[PDB]
Amino acid sequence: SNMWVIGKSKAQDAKAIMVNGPQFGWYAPAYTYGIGLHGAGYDVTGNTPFAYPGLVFGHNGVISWGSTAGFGDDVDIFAERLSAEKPGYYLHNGKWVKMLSREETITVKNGQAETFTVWRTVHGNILQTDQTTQTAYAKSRAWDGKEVASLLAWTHQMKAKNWQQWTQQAAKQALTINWYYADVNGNIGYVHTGAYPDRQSGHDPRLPVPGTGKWDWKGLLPFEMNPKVYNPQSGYIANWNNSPQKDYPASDLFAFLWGGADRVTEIDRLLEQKPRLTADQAWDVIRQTSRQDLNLRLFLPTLQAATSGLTQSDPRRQLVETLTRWDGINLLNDDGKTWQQPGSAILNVWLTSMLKRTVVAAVPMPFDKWYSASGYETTQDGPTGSLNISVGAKILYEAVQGDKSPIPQAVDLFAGKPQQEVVLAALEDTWETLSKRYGNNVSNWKTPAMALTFRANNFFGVPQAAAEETRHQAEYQNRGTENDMIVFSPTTSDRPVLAWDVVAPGQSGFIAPDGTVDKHYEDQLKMYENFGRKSLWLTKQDVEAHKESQEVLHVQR
Amino acid sequence: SSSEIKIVRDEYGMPHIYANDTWHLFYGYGYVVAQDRLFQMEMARRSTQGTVAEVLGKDFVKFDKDIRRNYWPDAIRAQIAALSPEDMSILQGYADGMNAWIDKVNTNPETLLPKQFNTFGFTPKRWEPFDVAMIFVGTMANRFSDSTSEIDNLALLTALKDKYGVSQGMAVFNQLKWLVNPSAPTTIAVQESNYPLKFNQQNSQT
Ligand SMILES: [Ca+2]
Repeated sequence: SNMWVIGKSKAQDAKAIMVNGPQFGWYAPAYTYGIGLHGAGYDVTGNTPFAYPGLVFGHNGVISWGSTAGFGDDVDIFAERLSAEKPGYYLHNGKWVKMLSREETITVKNGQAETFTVWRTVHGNILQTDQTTQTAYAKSRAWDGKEVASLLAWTHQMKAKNWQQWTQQAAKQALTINWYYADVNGNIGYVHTGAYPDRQSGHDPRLPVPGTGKWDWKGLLPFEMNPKVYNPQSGYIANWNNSPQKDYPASDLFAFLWGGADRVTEIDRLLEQKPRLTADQAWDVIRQTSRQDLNLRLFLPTLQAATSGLTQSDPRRQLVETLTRWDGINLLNDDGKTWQQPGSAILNVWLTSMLKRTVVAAVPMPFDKWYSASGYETTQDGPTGSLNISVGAKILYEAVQGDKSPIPQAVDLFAGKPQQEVVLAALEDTWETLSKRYGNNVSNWKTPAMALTFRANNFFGVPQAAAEETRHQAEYQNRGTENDMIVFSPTTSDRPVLAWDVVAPGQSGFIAPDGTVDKHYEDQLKMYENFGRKSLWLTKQDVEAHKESQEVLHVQR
Repeated sequence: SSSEIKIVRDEYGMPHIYANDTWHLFYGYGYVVAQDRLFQMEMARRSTQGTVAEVLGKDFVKFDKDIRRNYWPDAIRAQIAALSPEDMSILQGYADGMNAWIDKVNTNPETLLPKQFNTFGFTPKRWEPFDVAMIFVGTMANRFSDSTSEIDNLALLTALKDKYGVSQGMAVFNQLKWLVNPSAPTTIAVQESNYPLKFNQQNSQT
């Protein structure tokens, strides 16, 4: 998910501009739901995932808000000490405590029902147990017991009218989420929200801790520790799931890292390129970043260095010269299925070979498979989510940086060989693989483009539409599932706010029993493809002026 | 009027709700959600609570068990029982509004029941506050704020220790899964601030 917020000193023809692209995957019907609320203290417009009571994306005429997943480490695993005799108990602070337990029956259509038991300790639900070691693992969340309060914080914050009121609700949101703020006066802010544990000294948060008592968390850190900034010196706030702040530790996921190679740099370069940006240029960052290869920037200098002393007719060098002429933007050919330049295919093959010779080789099986993906891995339907720089590639980037990387290279990943030799060998592998399938004339290589599928199954793999309701888009775009823009104090209108969004395929997913599709089932689908957007209305006048229908209810509680 | 809820849809079909108190407001919201997205909402309700195999069969039994393993329903119900009457109104207004449209649907299915329901062979059931809360828990807290691989981490660490010996095994673990990396690009510039805490990275708990 990404987000850029542009304040007073960077905005052109407005005081503030917020552009948000939450990345949830692509679905039919649409992952988010558009809704305007007017009354009881509320006056809001926007769209939100699964029609939650609180709107994750929108504004209330004075302030606007948006989110990106935070990825802090707020979950730790407690290794609980069991006993072969006295089962259902666990040692905690010198006594044998009984576990909570509940029985569940799974009813099955056209099958027999299944029943099992769920166990819970003071630390959380038991994930797995090791009867050989008499150890059971409990997953402990810092937000446990605060699920409902987090939902309500996301609702109540829609009433805030400034930073002070908004942060009071951000302090109650307990999930690891980045929250963003903009207002009619051109102020902008950011908070990495959530509840984080106050761990005991010497607790390494990447690995399990004994659950017998001495490693128990001390409590939760205060809100004053949550990374946060208001009206930053830079003029803007940008995030693509990168690190909130210097020295802040990331999730403990082995596949997740915040290193020197990070895709947020792709947004930064574009916002730093121009002294000020208009709304139309802020919106245009969606289209550039959507199409940008993420590895080019990272490994082009290494490729250039290693092929610098090669002759004109060495094929390894001609592969690097093709890359050097490319800006990394992928565009479709006229056929709707191949890319105009072969760059991503070359990087993909090179990177898979480089990882197999370096990172993969230093790690024992079967953990070596965690570091082999190049990050281009997809299928015919296309990527299920965003494109990112793979873990293996982030670790390889540190390695090619030499003593300029802050990470001590305890093992030499190049195993005694000069880097340039390993780079050239991988480049030979790349030439062999690609020339075999396409031939030797690089200029007519037509390599396959990634496409995009709006799936009929939701993110859990469960149907939420029939299989024919699947929609296909020829061009894969590394962008939000929805995109929404809010512009405060436009010099070009009399309105204090202007906002736009796009919710594809459409706002309705209704299909009548006779198969008649709602009028708003798919009227946003081509707009999404073309990087278009529709206006969001807030004031009564604007709602009345654009009304297509009205329904009045009289109800009493 | 206090009993009135006005629903205006725009040219893209986006609903605006006009009401004078909380319960009426979110009743309106739930009612248009039931109009627009009933089947999606019912399948998300089954997904977040692990009741998919009841309408879809044996392929979803492991899925259902995994979902129920990953939360504790009584803890959610206790949080709902401690809300104040104004906060409770959000949740129950929303469920009541859904229910009002579901009642009309199950009464006039020939024209109002979403095709999907006939295709998959089952009909919509009524909602309670607990269901609304579980949509958010299931799709927001569980998808984006429940990540850990600490057990796998340990199995990697153990394997590195066997290959490179105890001290160096650890140093290779820190090369692959570092705790922090000072060169990472950050949303907040260093000039403004940095995180104050420092952590152990030697697995000192063993
Ligand atoms: Ca952890």
